[PDB]
Amino acid sequence: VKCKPTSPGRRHVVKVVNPELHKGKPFAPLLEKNSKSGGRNNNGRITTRHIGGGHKQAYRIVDFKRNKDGIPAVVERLEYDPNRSANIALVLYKDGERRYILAPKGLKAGDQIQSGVDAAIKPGNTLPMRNIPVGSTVHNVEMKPGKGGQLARSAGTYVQIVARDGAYVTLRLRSGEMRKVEADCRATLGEVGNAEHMLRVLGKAGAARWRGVRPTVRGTAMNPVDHPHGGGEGRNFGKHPVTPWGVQTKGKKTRSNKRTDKFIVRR
Amino acid sequence: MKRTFQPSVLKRNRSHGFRARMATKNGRQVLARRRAKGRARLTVSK
RNA sequence: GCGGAUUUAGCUCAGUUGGGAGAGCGCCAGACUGAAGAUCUGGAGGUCCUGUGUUCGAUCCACAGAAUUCGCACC
RNA sequence: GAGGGCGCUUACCACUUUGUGAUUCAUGACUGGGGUGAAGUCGUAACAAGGUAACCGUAGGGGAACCUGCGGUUGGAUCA
RNA sequence: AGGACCGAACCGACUAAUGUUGAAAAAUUAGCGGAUGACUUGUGGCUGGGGGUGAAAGGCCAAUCAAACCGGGAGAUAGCU
RNA sequence: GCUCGCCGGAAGACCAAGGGUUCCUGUCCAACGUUAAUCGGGGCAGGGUGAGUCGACCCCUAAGGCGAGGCCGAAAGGCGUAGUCGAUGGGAAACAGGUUAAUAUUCCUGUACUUGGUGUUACUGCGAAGGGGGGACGGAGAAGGCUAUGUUGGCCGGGCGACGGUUGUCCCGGUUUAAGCGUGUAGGCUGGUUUUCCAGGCAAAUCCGGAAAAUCAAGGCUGAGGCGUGAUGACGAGGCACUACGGUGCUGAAGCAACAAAUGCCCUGCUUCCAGGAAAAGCCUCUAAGCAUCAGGUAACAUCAAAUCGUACCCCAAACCGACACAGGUGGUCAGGUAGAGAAUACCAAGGCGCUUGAGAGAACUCGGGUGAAGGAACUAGGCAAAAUGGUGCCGUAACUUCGGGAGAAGGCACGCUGAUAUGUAGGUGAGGUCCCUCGCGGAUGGAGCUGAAAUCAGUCGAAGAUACCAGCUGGCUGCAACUGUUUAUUAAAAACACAGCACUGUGCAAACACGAAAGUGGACGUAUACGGUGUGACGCCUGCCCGGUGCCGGAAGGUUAAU
RNA sequence: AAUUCCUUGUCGGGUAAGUUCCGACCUGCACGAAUGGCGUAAUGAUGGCCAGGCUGUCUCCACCCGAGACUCAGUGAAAUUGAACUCGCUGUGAAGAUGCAGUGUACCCGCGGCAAGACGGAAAGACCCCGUGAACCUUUACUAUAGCUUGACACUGAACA
RNA sequence: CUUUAAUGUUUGAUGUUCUAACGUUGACCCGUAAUCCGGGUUGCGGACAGUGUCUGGUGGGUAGUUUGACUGGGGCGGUC
Repeated sequence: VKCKPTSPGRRHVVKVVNPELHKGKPFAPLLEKNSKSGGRNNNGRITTRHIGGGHKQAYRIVDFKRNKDGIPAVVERLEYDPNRSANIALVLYKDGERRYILAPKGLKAGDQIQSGVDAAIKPGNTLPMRNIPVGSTVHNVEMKPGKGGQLARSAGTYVQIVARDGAYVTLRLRSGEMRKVEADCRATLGEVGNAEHMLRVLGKAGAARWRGVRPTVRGTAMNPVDHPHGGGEGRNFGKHPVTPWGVQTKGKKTRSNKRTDKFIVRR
Repeated sequence: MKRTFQPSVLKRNRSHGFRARMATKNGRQVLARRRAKGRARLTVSK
């Protein structure tokens, strides 16, 4: 958060330094194309996801796939997403259609947003990687070939193309540089939108986490009726694991469909 | 705390309901032992 | 009280079939140093608790006593 | 009729304190800094290669006696 | 702007004071805040037994539940006067 | 009568928890009112609560019931598409007068309207199961007007008003203007009108999204209400009788403008901040088929249908509940009043109505306190109790930097009632009179009628004036949870600790978890910077160090010796 | 600090008196790196005595409007039970004299004082064991079922190297 | 007749892969103004999955029990 435009916190004349002082990206109304998520954990019956607090979920931005590549478009405005920290834009497709696309740091003018098979190369709707050049930035990447993108945010997550890797089977990311997903999956570009919303804490608490969920706060500590410890007296002080399932290192997988992970350096 | 006895209609559908006292077999023996064999009445149908 | 340990070389304690009394180390000489230590080869250093018994031979065990010492017995 | 004597009005203003701080004395109740080096002891890297150096800002192991690894300007022996 | 400092009935729960031989398994009088939300607030259908939601309590949960308001096992075991 | 009370966030209003018809009166005492007992919904004889518009069918649904065929299933039963239920989401949709004990959007009495058949004239190309406008929100607000309603007097009814005073400058009483039509104003939204074409919109498309020209700028959709229309429509001071003494019978004044604020109207205006305020519809139009000299719809006015209830007592709360008209709870609802920071408090007019145990007596029997000579906590587990101190402003105040804050620190103080500037200052207000203009809900000049600080010079009455109800110990110390706290209602009232960052950890992904027997519903409309482990202990530094044992697991050089 | 192993350790300054208003030579068992440590923001649902207030907090409350309760009228129910005409240290011990008599000799009644006097009441005493014993929570004892976990035969084939 | 080779003729296994199993919780096509859901071109990994017991500790995540007696009442120290 050395970056710009940064919005740095306040001089201490109120209890709050954070939250994020980003003028110029909330907006109203919730435009015509919108939806919501509903009830509480409600799994049928005795829910395993602890603490809940499930009021105000509430609404989400509706556009998944975004597979309209070839038809050119332009940038109307950009917003924010309280479900992902995501920098999303509202995009008018010159054919006659309005849509919501995931964006980098300030992509406006309203620029030249287009894709198409070898025909184009710009920051472009969704776009196949075996038809464009090699960099750090890629973004959308169908989590497998036609299913849907992997990353619904521009939170910072660089996936990194390799050129000709074992015949198109590419990328280089964080926890498994042997994804071997073929370059027949779709890009868009690129991974830093608002790092400012995530790289720094918004509050201790904040609206982000107490108006419609409760996070986690305990497991081990108090009332021995749930976890493997213990007697009383404030004491704790034993061996008490996360049983029957584990904690501090072991792994969990052995067999799956696709299963592509191979070498695994871990640590 | 807000103790206790009160009358109402809409709360009868999971507990106090005459068609459910025939729908459930658990109610159905009671219903006959209380009037059809039990020499009696209920009539409180309102 | 009972049951254990301990009284084996200046230091630290190893060791006992139950027949020899030990080395890490300190001294002594030997020479290398004017000297001394290191390091060095040689040599030495003993209340092996006392008493009685078993025994071929008791430092050792068994038994009686003495004494340091510890855990528990006490509330 | 007029003041000044008074008798009201009120202040400059002595006492007085809401306060708490300058700085000067001994009563200096866990100490550690810079040395003489009346025999100090453990150690001993540097003033020639102080007999398989390392000076300089110094960051670090932590008996430092600061080892030790760059960058020089030869106040460090040559035919390395 | 800020779960601001200091504000009403919509909040609970500090010691007392006339609460114990009850107005009462809980609430009180001159007093007193958290001041817009780590608020509580109400029609009803999803938590129906050894429970099931966790500001995480052995307190709850009919008011006294470490399994009770069930009566069908069962007029049980019975070292029991 | 006569003097005063309780509820004062009223037991004012209409009615929703269904308990149900036990209100008025005509008359009454067990089956009851821990007193009388006339009253208490007691309890008895009558009767009753008039709804096309109130709200719920409807067309309608977010959550959630059920559900074809089914994946399944011991017998049970589980989960679900199309459908179909479905409000506490939405849409059209009662007012001034009068009249019965009541009970009243009803009743009457007129105004005149909403859904759908029908008729006589008139106009016109219509349509859907599909398209698009939005149909739709959340509260703090900001800004202008309307004045609700009050006080005043011109003006009108009464008269000079029982003590002392009062006969034109007093002192009382009404102070109403209904409709729907008519038009448009306050802020606001939007430059007007045609023509030609697409990489678009479930097949289409006069409607929507994007494009490409033409011709013009003054164009379009209302809105509280002022204002007015109605209305020789009435209400009513009073006048004259009659009575079943309730009233109704006959008749009747007056009838203007100012001044100041809403709890409400405009404002799904317009602003400001983000947890991110839910769908079928009315509102407004596009076509598909198929009609197609046919049919449909919109309009003047003529009519009929207006689809079983409920409407009675009753509430910020005695026929609910508590169960003794119970010091539990606890409402959407008209907001009654002046000075008030206030739903902070002794005072109110009313509506029910003063609430069916009170006479005398005046030992000690602490449900208590006050002013004490002395002294000032010399008491003690509890300066406990009784407080007191509680404004703007100032004659001016200390440690401490997180330079906010520690600062209504602290200290003590003029305070009543009024001359004079000022037959009220200033400031707020804008009648008329006079002029202009675009023609009309228009502006310029101007000072009528209300109102009301804040001080300066001067007074002097105190034992007392913020003469009264609201409402505070400077401290200064110990251990810094560092965010207010209300979070373990049940010993503690926090001296509990819920923050929240992160190295590491479980998932390269049909992800971790499986609750339900078949779910893939949390997480997901989502990627290892998403969500979870175990925690973290403001902030900011700082985590030195040291691997014996013992964990955490990983592995294979290699033996203990297995289902294979 | 809940180590103060040793004892209320101190030097003694301040002080009607320092078992401390602290006013820096320690006597350190069983101190700390996330069960953490050098520290602190303004807030008190504020824990513990310490100034000056105001004083009746001691010892000293003897006066009071006064609730009422004994009194006078309506009404009078049980938290359930030892006959009473129940001697005020009494003595003697199935180790307790309102009843084994040495004494004093208390008229009948206020249920008005009602101060020790059903050891009493609110009730299977909490200290609690004979318990062939309700289950009631744990831990590098004991484990077990559900599970965690991989390798294994069942099952799903050999063509080549 | 073998320590052993080349081949025939009898035959087991592990690597090495392709792949009508299979799973489609991936698309396109498709019954269909369709969230369940029918079925194929295709795409994907792949004999993987699924669990039935056998071997293994791993934890106090159901349930269970309180296993003598000796008591100048208990815990230790002694005995039938």
